[PDB]
Amino acid sequence: STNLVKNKCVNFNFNGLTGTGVLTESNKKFLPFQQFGRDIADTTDAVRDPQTLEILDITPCSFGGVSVITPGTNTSNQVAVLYQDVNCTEVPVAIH
Amino acid sequence: PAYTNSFTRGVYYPDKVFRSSVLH
Amino acid sequence: EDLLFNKVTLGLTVLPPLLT
Amino acid sequence: VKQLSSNFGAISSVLNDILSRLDPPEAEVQIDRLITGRLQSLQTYVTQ
Ligand SMILES: *[C@@H]1O[C@H](CO)[C@@H](O)[C@H](O)[C@H]1NC(C)=O
Ligand SMILES: *[C@@H]1O[C@H](CO)[C@@H](O)[C@H](O)[C@H]1NC(C)=O
Repeated sequence: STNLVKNKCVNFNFNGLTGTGVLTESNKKFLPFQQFGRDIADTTDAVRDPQTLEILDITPCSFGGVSVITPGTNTSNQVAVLYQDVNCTEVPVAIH
Repeated sequence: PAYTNSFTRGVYYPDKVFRSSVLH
Repeated sequence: EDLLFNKVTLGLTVLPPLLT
Repeated sequence: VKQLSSNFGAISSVLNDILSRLDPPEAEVQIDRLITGRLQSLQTYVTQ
């Protein structure tokens, strides 16, 4: 299957992995016989594709909590919405 | 039979996993 | 304060403090 | 997080194996026990 990197979060299976992360270009030094790397807590952060020495980072898809600002019911009925802790170029692609 | 002591030779990469600047 | 600030070296989220 | 990785009594730790790679009903039983364990871990963290 063709490889789409950084286009969007995409669940995947390179060789025997759960995946479910967005992919990005990495520059970490990496030994030849090695296959993938776990940063901390045995969580896999970087993997290497068989088609090249190209290594790929893995980042979880963004999530957060939505909060509502309000000046009180009796005064007015406007509100404001704050999507916490997230770069917001994906706000229209929020399911909840 | 001319016994000898192996000081610090006999270690090998247990897995093809990449780990950087950590103690495991 | 500068010296004190350098000496101290350090589904989950971390909220930011309200006063910088 | 370490507690997340452990299996708490089951054939496997990760959910998807128990789900797809066994029949639905007794997979549900294994799921039930694994859920009880993870809930206990969250309990102790909050109380501390
Ligand atoms: C609306 O409610 C706030 C407190 O809930 C109160 O201080 C204010 O006086 C109210 N507005 C009016 C017009 O009474
Ligand atoms: C957020 O995403 C946009 C995508 O166009 C990117 O340009 C920007 O650098 C990202 N981060 C910031 C600083 O907003």
